[PDB]
Amino acid sequence: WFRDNGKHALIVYDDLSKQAVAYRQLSLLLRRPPGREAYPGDVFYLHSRLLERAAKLSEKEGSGSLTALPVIETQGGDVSAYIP
Amino acid sequence: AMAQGYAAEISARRNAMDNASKNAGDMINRYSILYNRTRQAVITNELVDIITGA
Amino acid sequence: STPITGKVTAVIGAIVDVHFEQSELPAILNALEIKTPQGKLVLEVAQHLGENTVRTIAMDGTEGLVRGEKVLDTGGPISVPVGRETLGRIINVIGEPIDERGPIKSKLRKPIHADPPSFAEQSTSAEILETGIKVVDLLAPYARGGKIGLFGGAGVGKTVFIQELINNIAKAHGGFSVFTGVGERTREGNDLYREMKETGVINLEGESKVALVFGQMNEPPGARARVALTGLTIAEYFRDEEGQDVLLFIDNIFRFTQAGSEVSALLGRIPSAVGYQPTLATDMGLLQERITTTKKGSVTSVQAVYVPADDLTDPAPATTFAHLDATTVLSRGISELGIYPAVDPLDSKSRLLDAAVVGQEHYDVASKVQETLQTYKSLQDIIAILGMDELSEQDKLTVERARKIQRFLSQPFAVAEVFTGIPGKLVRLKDTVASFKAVLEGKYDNIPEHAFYMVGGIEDVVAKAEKLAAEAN
Amino acid sequence: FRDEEGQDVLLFIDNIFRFTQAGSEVSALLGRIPSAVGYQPTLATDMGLLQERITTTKKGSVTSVQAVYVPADDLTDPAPATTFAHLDATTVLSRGISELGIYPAVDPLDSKSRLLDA
Amino acid sequence: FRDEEGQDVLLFIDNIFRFTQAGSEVSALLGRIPSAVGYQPTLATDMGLLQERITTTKKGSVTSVQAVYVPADDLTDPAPATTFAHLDATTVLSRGISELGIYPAVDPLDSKSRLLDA
Repeated sequence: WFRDNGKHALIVYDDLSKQAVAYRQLSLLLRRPPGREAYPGDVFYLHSRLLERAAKLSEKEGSGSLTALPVIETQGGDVSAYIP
Repeated sequence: AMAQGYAAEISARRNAMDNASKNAGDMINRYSILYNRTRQAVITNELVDIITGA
Repeated sequence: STPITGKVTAVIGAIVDVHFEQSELPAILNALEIKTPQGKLVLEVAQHLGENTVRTIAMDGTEGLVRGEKVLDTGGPISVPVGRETLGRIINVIGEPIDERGPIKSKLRKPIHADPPSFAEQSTSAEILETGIKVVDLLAPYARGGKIGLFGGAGVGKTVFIQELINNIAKAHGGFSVFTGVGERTREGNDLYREMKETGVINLEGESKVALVFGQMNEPPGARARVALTGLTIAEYFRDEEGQDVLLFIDNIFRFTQAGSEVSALLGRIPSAVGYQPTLATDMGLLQERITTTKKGSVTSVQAVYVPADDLTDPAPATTFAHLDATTVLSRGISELGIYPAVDPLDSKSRLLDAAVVGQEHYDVASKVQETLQTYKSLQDIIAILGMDELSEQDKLTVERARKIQRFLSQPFAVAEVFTGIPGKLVRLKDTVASFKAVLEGKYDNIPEHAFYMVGGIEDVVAKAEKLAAEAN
Repeated sequence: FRDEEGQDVLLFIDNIFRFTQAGSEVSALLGRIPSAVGYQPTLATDMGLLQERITTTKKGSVTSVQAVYVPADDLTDPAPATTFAHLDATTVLSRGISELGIYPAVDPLDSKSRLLDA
Repeated sequence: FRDEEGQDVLLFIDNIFRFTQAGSEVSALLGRIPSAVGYQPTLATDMGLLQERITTTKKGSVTSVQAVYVPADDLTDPAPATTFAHLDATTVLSRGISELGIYPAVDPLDSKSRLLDA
């Protein structure tokens, strides 16, 4: 709303890892095939569609902006895990 | 001269062993992390396979 | 009114399927009841399968069941008898006294399935709760309404810590703790009940300070996943209607998670990560969100946590880690050789240990104590090799001071009175910080190290030094 | 452009792994038994159909700089493992070289190509 | 031969693991839920029947020497591990000492027998 109204907004997605966990729970409660670490394949699509909605707009739209600050809790200090 | 060389060599050996100790500790930490990840991944693998069995 | 009745169609393991009539199906999580010769088999509704059939999970052994047996709906969830009468009685998941000391005379009867207090009712201030144990309320203080995780083991005085906490909370503010023996071994349970009677916490003729709810390990799955909810309901009633700072003890939260995963497999849900239920986080949050501080009172939970395969990365330990605040890693014979509490202060940590909560001076003294202990531990190797000579004058001073601090961490227990001989003392946290900072400043070096051993307040250190001098010359 | 115009085309993509990922996305709801680590059964067939149309094609020629994402830095993942066979010149870009600070982070011990003959 | 003739026979089976492998081979198509790591749920009972049909009776003696193939030289695989309970003198052969040159390749430590006593 702010981004398209010409203003600038900060949004912080705290613990999107628990977001992925909740989506995994919803998917396996829907009898969906598990994937890597049983995460359903659309875990990438979820975060993708979620994050790409935050970018700087050009001058013709109104030059609004939306800045996203996701929070991911790596477990074991490793950035080579699927969700990270 | 030989006594001084003996003492210096022993001191250098002690320092090298301490260095090897800390390097081995770092290696232990990294490989413990890797082993835990491997066991979790494999057990997820048999569980998902047996789920697909249904 | 007309009772709601139905017929059993299938019992598959612990899972029981019951067919009801039109417009008679209850909501899920409701309690069902059948008349068996042994007693009351109660069924918690889990899913509606259509065609007026519900899928329920048995809280007790389902043996000798016949299709077409009559069932009755209670009307709501499993309701446990709740009140001050529960203190001193052994109660189960279904709310039946297994203490065979007569029925429970509680006037109220609350369901075990409730909602956590709303966001507005949640307390907006992080509060401190005095523990009585000097090392605990100094280096890893407990959160008023926290989720303390006991990382102990065997032969470490895990129980005696529990009774000391119960006695200290009963004396300090209002404490009427509730012990929840999820997956009780029924031998440790009997020993614990005998210890309750001996320690005086449970007073058969008098008043008791703790209600012992536990489902034994031989019970069917689901009862082990609901005993915690029963105990939590008891504690919440004691908090929301009396304004006390109630405690709650969990035998093993890992056992609760294992039971929850076990229940999901029986229903037919796909295990998510490691044979674990897909609703692990949801169940953990549901259990751990009602255990919180409110405007009226507070409830603090002390749960014992088992780490599978000594793996900190296992999903259930991490899910429990989501709700811990502070932790207490009882030393496996490290500090038990000597200091009776044996809490391993260099491993037990706390999130509230900040100047904004405990005060600047408390943070300062705790930080100095922990760094002195760390330096002393680091020098212990060369102390073992050569001794005391290789250390510099400041190194020797720090080593001796840290040894004094380590001895002074000990505190006599009011529940260990019958054990050896020592009068336990409820050392206040202010007295604790004052005593530890006085030792820190370095004006008590001439007092011997053993004058801090089995000693509470610092004036007791002085008195013990005086009696040592008197018996010396 | 290769056929009607008879020119040397220079096809570029950004990520071919997303194609197989979307195939796996639609496979689950399409109603097929899941394959290894939750991939579509028609991984090799569809990926080969996609990557065989891209070819030198006697009337003309093409160069195609493919680009692949390895899931969780796993070179044994079914999609990268399958797309290995349909490439002559490869570049792995190992992470360890990246934390060593050598940029580009290509691993010289796994780059490998057919044209490297005397 | 053992019963009617009252003779001491030498039953020489090879690769008894193949029987359980063939059982797991048709287990899935029979309509049985697979067991751990993809074996038939009934391997223990059928193989126990087969092995206890191999025994020395009071009518005659049978001396059975059968080789057990361990999949991917793993001794914890369900089939060889469950066979271990049926064999008196287990003689496990180890790869390592085989590439070390000792082609008899009988592991001096792991290979154990019940008959070894004073």
